[PDB]
Amino acid sequence: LASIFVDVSSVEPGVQLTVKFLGKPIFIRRRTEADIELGRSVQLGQLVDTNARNANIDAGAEATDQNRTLDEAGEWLVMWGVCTHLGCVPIGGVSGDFGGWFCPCHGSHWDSAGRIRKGPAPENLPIPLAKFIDETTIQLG
Ligand code: FES
Repeated sequence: LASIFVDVSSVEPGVQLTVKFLGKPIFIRRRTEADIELGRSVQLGQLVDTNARNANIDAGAEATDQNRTLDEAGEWLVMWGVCTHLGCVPIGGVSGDFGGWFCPCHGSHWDSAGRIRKGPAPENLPIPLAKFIDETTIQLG
C-alpha cells in the first residue's frame, strides 16, 4: 500500500522534517509557540484562501489554524511542500513576510499555518492524509 510511516520523535520545536512521498516533498513542521499564536491571531476575513485544503477533514472546512494542524495543541503542521502556483518548493524556517514560507519562483508567501497571504499562488498549501498512529509516528496516506 502507498502509506508511509514517519518517526517524528526527534523533531524539536522550530524544526521542519521534509520527507518525500508520491514523488514530492511533505513538510512536517513542529511549530514554535510563536508560530502557533500568530497562526491563531489571523481572522478568516484576512485570508486570501479561506478553505482548509485539508484531506483529513470536510472539504468545505474553514482555514482556521485549528483546521490546519493534526493536533489540537497546534504543534504539528503537515503539508505538501508544493507551491500552489506552479509547483516550486517553498522555502521555510520562518521565511517571507508572514512568518511561514516563501516561494522564490514568483514571490508567493504563506503564513505560519501555510495559508497563502501574498503573491500569485491561489491556495493554501494542501494538507495530505496524515495522522498520528502513536506518540512518535505520523502515517502519511
Ligand atoms: S511557483 Fe511558487 S510563486 Fe510561482
